[PDB]
Amino acid sequence: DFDDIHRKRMEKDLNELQALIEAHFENRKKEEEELVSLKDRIERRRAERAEQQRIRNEREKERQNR
Amino acid sequence: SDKLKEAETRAEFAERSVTKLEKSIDDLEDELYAQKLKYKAISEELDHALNDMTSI
Amino acid sequence: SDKLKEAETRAEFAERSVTKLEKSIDDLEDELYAQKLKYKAISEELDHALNDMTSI
Repeated sequence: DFDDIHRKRMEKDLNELQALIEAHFENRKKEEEELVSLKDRIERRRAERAEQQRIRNEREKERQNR
Repeated sequence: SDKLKEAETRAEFAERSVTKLEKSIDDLEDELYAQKLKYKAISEELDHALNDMTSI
Repeated sequence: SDKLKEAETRAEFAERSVTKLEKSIDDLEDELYAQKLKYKAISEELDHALNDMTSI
């Protein structure tokens, strides 16, 4: 007894810390930069949609104005 | 005459409504992106912290 | 008759546009709110971590 405390504690004392650091690094890398880039891309597409909407609205208002 | 008056009127309401909807959509999407970017900045704060924790 | 046909078609197209825009708005709203709750949770657990640090 009291000799399995080492073999159940020291293991996770380093392996768990290193593995969780690895998980945090990979998750941040996968998540943050890709999300910001994708949001910028969607913003550019949204601006293009806004331009198309403005053009169509203006041309239809020009024709229909009677 | 009644039919076409009705149709054009409700169509005009539809156009104004849909344009208001588009403004709403853009504002919501841009606010979502801003919040998500704040979250990812927080995630990279945590990731710098995790790189420190690489000390373990 | 010609004006009626064109007006009706324009109306129906705009109407379907309206419905689809509403659905898109709902879905983006659900996702944005889920992100908002995620952010509040992360901040709260961060503060709990800070208070845990205060303890020890």
